[PDB]
Amino acid sequence: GIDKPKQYKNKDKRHPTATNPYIRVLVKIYRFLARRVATPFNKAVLKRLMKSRMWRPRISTSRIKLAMRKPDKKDHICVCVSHVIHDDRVLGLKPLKVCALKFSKGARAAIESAGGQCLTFDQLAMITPKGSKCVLIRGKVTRRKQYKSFGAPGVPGSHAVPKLGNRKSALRGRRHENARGRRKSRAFKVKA
Amino acid sequence: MDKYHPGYFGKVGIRRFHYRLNPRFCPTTSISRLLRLVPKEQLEACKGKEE
Amino acid sequence: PHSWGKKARTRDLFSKGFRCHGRPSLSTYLAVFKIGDYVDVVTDPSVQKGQPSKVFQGKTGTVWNVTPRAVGVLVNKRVRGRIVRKKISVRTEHVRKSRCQQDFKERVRHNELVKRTGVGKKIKRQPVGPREGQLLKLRKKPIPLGAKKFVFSEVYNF
Amino acid sequence: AKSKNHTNHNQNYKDHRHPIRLKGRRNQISSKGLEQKLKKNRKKSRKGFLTPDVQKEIREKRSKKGEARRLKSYEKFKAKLPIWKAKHKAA
Amino acid sequence: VQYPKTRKTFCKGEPCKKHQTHKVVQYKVGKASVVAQGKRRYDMKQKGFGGQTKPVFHKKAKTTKKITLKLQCTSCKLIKQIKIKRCKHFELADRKG
Amino acid sequence: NNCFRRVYHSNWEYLLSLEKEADAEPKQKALRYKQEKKQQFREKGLKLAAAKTA
Amino acid sequence: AATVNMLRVVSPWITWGYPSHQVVRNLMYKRAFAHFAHKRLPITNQLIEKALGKYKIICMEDLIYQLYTCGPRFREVSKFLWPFKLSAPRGGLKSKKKHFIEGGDSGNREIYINQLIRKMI
RNA sequence: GGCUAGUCUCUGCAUGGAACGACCGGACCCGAAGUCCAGUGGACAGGGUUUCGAGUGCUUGCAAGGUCCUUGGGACCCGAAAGGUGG
RNA sequence: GUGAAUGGGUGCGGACAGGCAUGCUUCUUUGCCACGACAGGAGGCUGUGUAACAGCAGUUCUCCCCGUCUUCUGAGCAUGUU
RNA sequence: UUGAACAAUGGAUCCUACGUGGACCAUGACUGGUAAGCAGUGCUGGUGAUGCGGGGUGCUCCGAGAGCAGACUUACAGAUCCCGAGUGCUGGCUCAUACUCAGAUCCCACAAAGGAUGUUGCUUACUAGUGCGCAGCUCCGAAAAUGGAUGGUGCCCAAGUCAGUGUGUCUCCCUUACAGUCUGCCAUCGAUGU
RNA sequence: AUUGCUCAGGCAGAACAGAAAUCUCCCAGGGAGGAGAAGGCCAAAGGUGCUGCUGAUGCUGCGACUCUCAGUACGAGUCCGAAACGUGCAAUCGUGGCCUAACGAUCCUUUGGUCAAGUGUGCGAAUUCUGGAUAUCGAAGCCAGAGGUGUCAGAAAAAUUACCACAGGGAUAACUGGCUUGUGGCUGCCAAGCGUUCAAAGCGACGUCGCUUUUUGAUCCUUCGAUGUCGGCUCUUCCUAGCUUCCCACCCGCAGCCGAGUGG
RNA sequence: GCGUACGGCCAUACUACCGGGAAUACACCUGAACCCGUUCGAUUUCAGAAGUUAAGCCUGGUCAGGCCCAGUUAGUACUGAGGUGGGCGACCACUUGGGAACACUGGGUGCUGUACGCUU
Ligand SMILES: [Zn+2]
Repeated sequence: GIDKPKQYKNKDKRHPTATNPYIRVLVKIYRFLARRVATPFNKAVLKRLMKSRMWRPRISTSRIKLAMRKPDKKDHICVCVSHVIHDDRVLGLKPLKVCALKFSKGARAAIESAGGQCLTFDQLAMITPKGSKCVLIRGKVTRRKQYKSFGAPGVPGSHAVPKLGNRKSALRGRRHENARGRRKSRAFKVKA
Repeated sequence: MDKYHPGYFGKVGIRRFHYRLNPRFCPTTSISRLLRLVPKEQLEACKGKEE
Repeated sequence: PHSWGKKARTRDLFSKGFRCHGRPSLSTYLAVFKIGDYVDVVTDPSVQKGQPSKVFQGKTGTVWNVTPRAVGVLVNKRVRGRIVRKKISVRTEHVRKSRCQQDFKERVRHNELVKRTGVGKKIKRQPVGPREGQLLKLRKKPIPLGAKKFVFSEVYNF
Repeated sequence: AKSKNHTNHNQNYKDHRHPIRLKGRRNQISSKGLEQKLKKNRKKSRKGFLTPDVQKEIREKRSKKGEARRLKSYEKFKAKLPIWKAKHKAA
Repeated sequence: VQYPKTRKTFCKGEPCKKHQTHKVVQYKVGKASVVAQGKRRYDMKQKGFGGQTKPVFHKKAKTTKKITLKLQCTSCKLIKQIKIKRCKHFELADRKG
Repeated sequence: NNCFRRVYHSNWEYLLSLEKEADAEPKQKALRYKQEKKQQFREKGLKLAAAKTA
Repeated sequence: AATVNMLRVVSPWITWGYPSHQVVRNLMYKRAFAHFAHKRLPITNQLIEKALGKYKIICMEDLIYQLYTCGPRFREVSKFLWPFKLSAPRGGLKSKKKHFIEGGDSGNREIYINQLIRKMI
């Protein structure tokens, strides 16, 4: 026997959990690209195609606009390995090249009403095989209604949303879980 | 209960007998979501003009 | 010990030294602390105010907050399997400027003055290693070393 | 009936299974608790901060201040240099 | 335990907002109103069959109450209600004794 | 030693020397400014040597 | 100082000693494997050039030289090396439990570790 | 984008931490100066705080299925001495 | 009155270290004007290379001195430079 | 001199389903108790959860840790026979008439004060002899109930006991664990090219 | 809080007055005092006299923390910001006690505040009772205290069962057995004495080393889905710590007798 | 070679006893109209300068007491790790590291910063 160190297990994810055969085709294409072009962009896109669906979150035309707002990205292609949905709050879009896994009808209309293009990842692989002039943006995994509840509300400093199953009080003063440990009146309030 | 549901175990607030909610129903929107609600033909023919 | 007071089991701990009683002198009050400074949290029993807890008795922390008469210090405390960054608000009578970085700062200033003026040899501070071969003329004649006879009297002197 | 209540036996083992580390060591610590005068002064200082371009031209002006003296004396020294070099030759 | 009859302390009242004279009176508990909401609920719950419904207290460990003191500002007549520690006897100090 | 007396004396000498450091810190700051000037000069001399040998 | 104060405290589990030049050579040429690429690879001149060319080390003779006479790059050579696996020695150990001075087989065998390595290769 | 096997600038997603001269609602303090009108004198407004929120800062949603679970249910299976209603 | 062994806290640097110049503040200071006005002299000086210091390069040079004008408080946070 | 050494497939950010919450053992670190296979603690490791070699047998001692095989080598510990490995080699010491046969590897399976002109050594005072002593073995002290237990046999210049020796070298220093080394296969986790 | 002073105790001295009244001088590191238990701390003082005061809740739905700790609360305490104050020439110090103990959740009640009123020498400045309003009617609400849970993270609470029952438990007693043997029982060593003289013929004090399980303890290891719990009778066997018989053993304070002790 | 004011470290500086002290001082010192305070101008406050180093302060001495330092105690005590070491234990020795304390011996008996002076 031997006093072992930890036997290596690779943390990284190397198989698409997606059940869509066309997502699997894209994983095949970008395995090829991350091997025989070997750019950081191609390796990143391969990672993100592997990612489960929680971790390739939806992203808005507002995020596309915020990414491309700088004059440096006049010809760049905004790449999101995600479903792209439209921010109704965004009114005037610039002509933008945007590659994604899916564009909502609204996002596609908003991007093609400004003269932009809605690219699929195979089109991106044939246009920029090295992913040059491609602005990768992800999408935010906080702000989830689960992430807000993560932790404990009764822990001082943790501002976790208490788990309320289906009970949405109508009187916000006589709400559920708002009295003892929520006001110093009731002998203590959870610290901030 | 202390750790996962602080505000349990108490009673706070004015209790309202026969709480009507239809006279309190009030869905709100924002100014950011207004110009989406105008056919942009109007939004274009009214841009600098007075109407 | 069936009494966990704020000063339990501190008879020997919070005792002053032999012929060392009295409140602290003006060198304790003319010290200067800045944020980030390293400080030994060392309780002074002559001042009963602003004292830290006995669990920060020989702990070196770093200053995070400076109040008029006291100073805030961040000391690491192993709880059971974590380390927590305890924040103490301790008056400056119960804390000393820590020389834990004195040798390091001396060495850094030395090396930087070396590489700025062109004199010195930039300490690297290796351990004490094996020695080389010498020929060691050494007039001195060796003394016979060996065991000696046992004498019960010379052992059990009375 | 009568138990053997307290023990600290396997506790170091359990506590050392994973490395005993501080959670946030590089993270900044909150400003809450910092002295109020220093917090107010940080706020007001940052409010008064000039911009990098104004600062650049301020530093430029400060450098240009003592230039007529410096350039003149330096060119005088540079003129007297070759005499020094030719004297150092004779050594 | 003695306590003065008056005491200069800060009156947090709009007219004063400063130190005032503050005459001192002990705090007597008032008669429980029979028409308070909890008393009405307790009556509605007590009436009927079933015996006693809320738990009465029997244990009675304390031998002393905390002393509550109403300091009334001589100017505002605003009452600040303070407390002192657990003391068996208590009387406002007749400062001659 | 490790006596309380020895340790307190070492701390008092530390505070003395920190005070003297702060007392001669302006002079030291002038000297250090001149030293950075000489370091600038050394760096630029090295740069000129490289650019002339290339 | 640093290494000896550790060797002392772990001595009841180790022997150590000062190997001879030929013992070092036999070890290197019969038992040495590279700790490289997170693998245990058999030493070759090309693998030595790849893993240590940075230090002007190209052959196994360089490793043997630094090891025997420490040289500047002893650290890099020793790190490049994988801890030697040695068989259970022929002849055997007198007694694991005592010290070498107590007739046993622990602690410092200043020169009698050549006699041990020779049995273990 | 320059540049060079030294290596500089611009972009800055996600995540974590800090901040806010930011803002929304609540709570304080000094005030209520100032502007205004669908005018019963009413509506906001200013400056300060060791302030709180399950707050916002380019909405992270909905639905279905599946896995491991939770609580109510007989509740993994069997198991009381008992209590009750009617005969 | 001393005081081990074994122990415990902290520190041991970037190629983020260290130094330098400047800014802001309602905080601190007597410490502002001033992000101002004025200013002479001496000099084989400075750096790379060396115990032979030869040689080679000249960058708002070195020193009196980070000068004088009553002479310029720190701290925190930033802007640049190396 | 990138300014201590050594190591390091690692650091950061989270989520989440369970079992457990009777413990016990060992050690001048101890406390209560006369003590206990007693009760309560401390550090660490074990048992529980763990098989394998040895201790005859034994959950905890000593060695070592366990995929299936082949070869070699060893650990602890062993070699009269049972039982693999020398009735080894080299100096001693001890002879025990019992029912505890003298004695016979840790834990451990007991022994004390006291005594001996048995015997072997040594110190020491006295002028070869006489005194004190001190160590090794041996004897007495040494009594329980089914017949019995260095494990059995038995052993006596031992097969008891104390040392030394077996050296890459030895007339005889050899034995062998699931441990070490090499090899093949199985499975796992990876790396690389695909 | 300022400020002055120095304590316990002691030498010496002064009418009554003495050991001990009061006064004076010298000595006194604290042997005093600081409410109390103990510990730490403290001398032109975290002591004490005098005096002045009320900082004994630092305006709030007001902060960061520390002990406890799950890094929860209560509690206790440290450190700040700034209103208004005490003291002081001032720096400062002061939001209780020199420090370590001195205490308390939801719900309910109660009081104060909010509100409402009043002032407002002109303006405001606002919680609710729901079809719209009024009412120092009443009630509710929010905020701060208080009324208590001492089993002190907080049910409202008497016995008995030998008439008994159930689920379990060898986590746990009563019987055997196991470990230990304090106690009990049995032997050792030494030798102060007794023994007519004589330490041992026979004892053996003061001391002290052991053995057994054989009394009672101590424990709680096996057994509570049961090992039939005392004594006696019957019947067998074993031990020796030997009572008789045997060696007519050896020894005596053994002449014989009767005996004492020791050995097999 | 010193004085005074303010100090830092707080006995190598203290305690006792015996001596000496140039100058500047410091100090004792003289009085009570005022400021002020007392049972008492003792302290204290005010106002002074006739006298004195007598004391305070400084300084020299002491195999003084104390304190400090070095040696030495002493590789002694103790101790981390290890053994199928010894021992019935009590405990001891060994291997590998760490390593005091009292006592004893002897020596010593403040250093110094800022400012203003004396000594010139
Ligand atoms: Zn008032």
